[PDB]
Amino acid sequence: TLRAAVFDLDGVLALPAVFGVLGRTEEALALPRGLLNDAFQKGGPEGATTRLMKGEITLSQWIPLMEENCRKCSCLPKNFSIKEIFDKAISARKINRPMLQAALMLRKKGFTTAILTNTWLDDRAERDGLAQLMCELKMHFDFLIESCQVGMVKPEPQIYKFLLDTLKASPSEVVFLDDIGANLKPARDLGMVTILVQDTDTALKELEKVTGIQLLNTPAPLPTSCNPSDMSHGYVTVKPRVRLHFVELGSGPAVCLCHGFPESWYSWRYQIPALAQAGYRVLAMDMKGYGESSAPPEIEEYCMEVLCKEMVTFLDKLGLSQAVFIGHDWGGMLVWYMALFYPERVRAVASLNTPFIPANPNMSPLESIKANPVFDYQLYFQEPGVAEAELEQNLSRTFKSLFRASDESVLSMHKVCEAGGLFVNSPEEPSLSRMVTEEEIQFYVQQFKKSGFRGPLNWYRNMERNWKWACKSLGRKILIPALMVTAEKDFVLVPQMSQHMEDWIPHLKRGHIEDCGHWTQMDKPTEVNQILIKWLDSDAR
Amino acid sequence: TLRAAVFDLDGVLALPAVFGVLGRTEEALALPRGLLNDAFQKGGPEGATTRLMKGEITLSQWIPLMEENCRKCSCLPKNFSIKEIFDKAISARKINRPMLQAALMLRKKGFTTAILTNTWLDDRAERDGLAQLMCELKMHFDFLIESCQVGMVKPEPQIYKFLLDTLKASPSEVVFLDDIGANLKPARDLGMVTILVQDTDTALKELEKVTGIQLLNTPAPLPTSCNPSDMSHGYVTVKPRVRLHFVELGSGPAVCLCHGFPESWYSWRYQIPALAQAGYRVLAMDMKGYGESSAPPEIEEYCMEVLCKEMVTFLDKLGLSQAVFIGHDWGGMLVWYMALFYPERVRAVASLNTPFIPANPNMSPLESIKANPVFDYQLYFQEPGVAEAELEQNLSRTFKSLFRASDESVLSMHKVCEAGGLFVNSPEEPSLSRMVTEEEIQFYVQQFKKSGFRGPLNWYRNMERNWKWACKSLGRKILIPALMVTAEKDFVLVPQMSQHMEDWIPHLKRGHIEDCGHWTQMDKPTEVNQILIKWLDSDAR
Ligand SMILES: OCCSc1ccc(Cl)cn1
Ligand SMILES: OCCSc1ccc(Cl)cn1
Ligand SMILES: OCCSc1ccc(Cl)cn1
Ligand SMILES: OCCSc1ccc(Cl)cn1
Ligand SMILES: OCCSc1ccc(Cl)cn1
Ligand SMILES: OCCSc1ccc(Cl)cn1
Repeated sequence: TLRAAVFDLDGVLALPAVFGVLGRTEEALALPRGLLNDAFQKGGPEGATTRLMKGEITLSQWIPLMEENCRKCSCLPKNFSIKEIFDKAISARKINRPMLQAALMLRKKGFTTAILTNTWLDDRAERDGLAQLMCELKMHFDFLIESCQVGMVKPEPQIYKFLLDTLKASPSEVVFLDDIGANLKPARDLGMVTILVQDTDTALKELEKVTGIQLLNTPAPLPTSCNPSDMSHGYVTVKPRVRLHFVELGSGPAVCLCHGFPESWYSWRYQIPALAQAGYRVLAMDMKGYGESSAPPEIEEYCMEVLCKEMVTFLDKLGLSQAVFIGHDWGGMLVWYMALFYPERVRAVASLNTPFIPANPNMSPLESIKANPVFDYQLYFQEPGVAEAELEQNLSRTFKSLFRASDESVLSMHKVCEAGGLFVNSPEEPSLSRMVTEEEIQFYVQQFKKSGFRGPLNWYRNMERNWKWACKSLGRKILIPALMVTAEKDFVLVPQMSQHMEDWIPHLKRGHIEDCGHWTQMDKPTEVNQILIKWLDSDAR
Repeated sequence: TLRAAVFDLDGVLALPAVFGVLGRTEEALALPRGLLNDAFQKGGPEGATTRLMKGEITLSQWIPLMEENCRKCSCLPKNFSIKEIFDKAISARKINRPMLQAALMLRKKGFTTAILTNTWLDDRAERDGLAQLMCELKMHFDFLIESCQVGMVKPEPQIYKFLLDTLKASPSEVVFLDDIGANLKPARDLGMVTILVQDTDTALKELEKVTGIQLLNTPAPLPTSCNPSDMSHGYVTVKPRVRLHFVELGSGPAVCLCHGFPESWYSWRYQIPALAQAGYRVLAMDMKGYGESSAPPEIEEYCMEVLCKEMVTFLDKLGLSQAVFIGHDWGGMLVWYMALFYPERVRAVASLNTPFIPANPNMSPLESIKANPVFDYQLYFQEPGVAEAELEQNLSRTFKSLFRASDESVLSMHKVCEAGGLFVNSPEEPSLSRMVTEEEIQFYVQQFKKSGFRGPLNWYRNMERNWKWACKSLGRKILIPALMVTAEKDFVLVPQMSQHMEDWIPHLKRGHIEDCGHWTQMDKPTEVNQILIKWLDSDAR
């Protein structure tokens, strides 16, 4: 009975195979068949290629030794370059997405997975491309065994015994996939299940049959998520009693993610790997009042003016002249204010669900809140302690009742005051939404054990303060790159609420997500990622 | 008696003044004198410019209103643009370095300092330039008061009363520097000491005379340092029992700083702001065994193979495909191994003092260590507990005896074993080196209270392990961008030790620091910064 799957890189996890190029070069250049491919394998275990594959020499040291082997094998053309051929071939090689999906599905079903590859130590000026591919691929597997690192090579039988030792599994427990029959033989000869990879589909039909797990024609997979303990955790003191926590991933332009109420940096779990993979440095915050960020008790510590001033200090301390700001719910409001009050520090601005609405100088904000029935819950949140007591009574119940898709809801946010609470017509043991696992609920539960709901609720307790500050920006317009993302089924932050935004943001770009509730990021992660990456690459460098 | 200094931005902290451009434009374009300058001030307190300066409207909203004012003031040329004129003017304006040096000196001598400026809300597509200038300038001052943020403007007398309130000082305690006589008058009229700024030198002679502090012809100042509590602190779990801590500042290509023994991320205090200012994202590590990074007790947890594997995981977890690695002492060795074993993850490599020396396969590493008298202290470090006991006995004594310039030393590193210890011929109360303050010593003391010297010393306790691993790279060459920085007076890591490096690193670049001891970074910070920034901008994007 199988419990581990082993994949080759070239021709299996990455396509087109680099061997396929040696052949294509001969054909395009009308060279004798296998002239280049025979030069590549000259001397066998004694040859330059084995030394390269074992890690004895680097790729740049091997280039002129291959140039010698192709000369002795052959006449060759005028400006023929081994460097150019390999550079083009490596650069053209991309991840074989359906093969990676199968490895992800097998790992999700309890398998130990590994990449076993004959590769080199790459010191070419263009080595980053490959470095990137390996970095992306490797994080999806339990083990990455590289010939040049272990000083062993396929087909030598010691690399297989090394493989079985790292896996801590007997050969009959292991499936091995390879495009080279010769490299497949010692695994077969040892009793491992083997699959010769030509076309991916046939290879996956063989893999499905042999494991008893559906891998082909599977429903669309969710984006890569975050394991909290595997992240880089960052901490910046913005003032004597205030430290802000953030999770950090990737390189490139800085992207600041700002969650809403009652959330976490973890609400961006499906966006963080996606955006880092797209070429951005992601800073997913724990907003003030939340998780590992400080939570002072004073109401005024949570007015937009101070929240924004602290986010500017956060940048100053990290040495960032700008960041793109992306917010959701209360974070979406903060992000529109960063754009209005600190445009020099905001590269671009994006909001999920939260529209930009100018302050009404002729109306009290609590009159304005009363005018919209769905904003009743915000009046229930005013009285210090009332909502803290209900929300803190049973954390698991709080998150399970809140975090539900549009077709699952147990909460109506109108007539909350009259009803006497948010969960008064809600079950004691709500069912688990399709959006979350029990473990994901338990992470929010553990986060909220530290400070609870006082700091988070205080964000709502500065209506008049925020309104007076906001009135200072009434003559301004938002003229920096801006994205507004609406969610069809957000029954509080309705798409219609964003209808007059181009009056204050004339060059505004838009995104819209159908059949999406309030919890945009975990409801429709795939689409959020597509809309954000697309707008980032076009409007935010 | 004075205790606070207030500086204007335009014409004082930043030059050339933007007003100087309105005049230069009229002259270059043969327009009537003051045509543009009068359009800029049309309507006075009622006009477009006051509304801009008060924050009522943004810079992009004001552009067409200024275009209207210049039309009514005047004929104008074919392709005349207010946007182009202001874009060029803002971009040409740079920090007035000697004025900033004077403000830094006054703050160092106990003054409260502040920037008081009539500025706008900048939403131009090119607003980052200005955002950057303000970000750099503001961090050197106690307060930054901007007209557009406070809704007040110079010369209105309320902005001065606002200024005195923020400062919590009576007017006679305040010096105010401004290039505009009209904006200077209300401060004078209130009893504040005032200086009319034309040329900087005269203004600084007036400032010196009035404060009694030397500001002109002062010796060269040290680079900007780091206050630990003002930084962004990052934490990444690289394995179940191992978390690595780092300090993070700036945006741009990632630069990983790796300290030596017995140090801290804080050993890079003079490099961190400098490199961030130069356009880099700095990650200053607490190396394994140090500060807030984990310190497991096992010797083998500190061999180069594991240290390097953990630094690759550090990148994987932060989502960085590459980083430039810069190391000093033991960090310099790690950085050469990152380059040899993981060239795809290293954008470029630089070492301070530590040369790259290939493993000798025909000689035991402890035979090799015995062959060099100055490496005696490394044999003293072998026996578990011996050096921990001496180094942990008095922390303040440990750091004060170690951290000394070449012309101050109390330690000879030969005959340490024979002598029975590192500090046996050293005073109980060493004097404080010119390189460090008492407070800087006390930071290292507090850091080492957590784990002590066991993890740090374990870096030396893997000679044979590191030698066997290193022998795997004997056929390789370092062919990625590489910098070797030698220190004239490092009496252990002598410049001569680097003499054969181009045999293994043919395209190696070099730096050399005269009259520099072992503690390169704090000994010669200005030169380290110059050599690193220069090599980074040329060789590491
Ligand atoms: O539950 C919070 C919805 S987002 C939001 C944003 C702004 C204001 Cl004033 C109120 N609510
Ligand atoms: O599950 C969706 C209803 S819960 C909810 C909470 C807050 C806002 Cl703004 C909207 N909906
Ligand atoms: O007083 C200015 C805040 S107005 C506002 C803006 C956004 C939302 Cl969701 C609710 N209210
Ligand atoms: O004090 C440490 C000097 S740096 C160093 C680097 C490598 C080796 Cl094997 C020994 N010392
Ligand atoms: O103060 C300078 C002598 S202390 C010292 C410590 C380590 C090394 Cl590698 C060199 N010098
Ligand atoms: O065994 C390989 C390490 S050789 C070496 C390299 C650098 C320094 Cl400072 C001392 N020894």
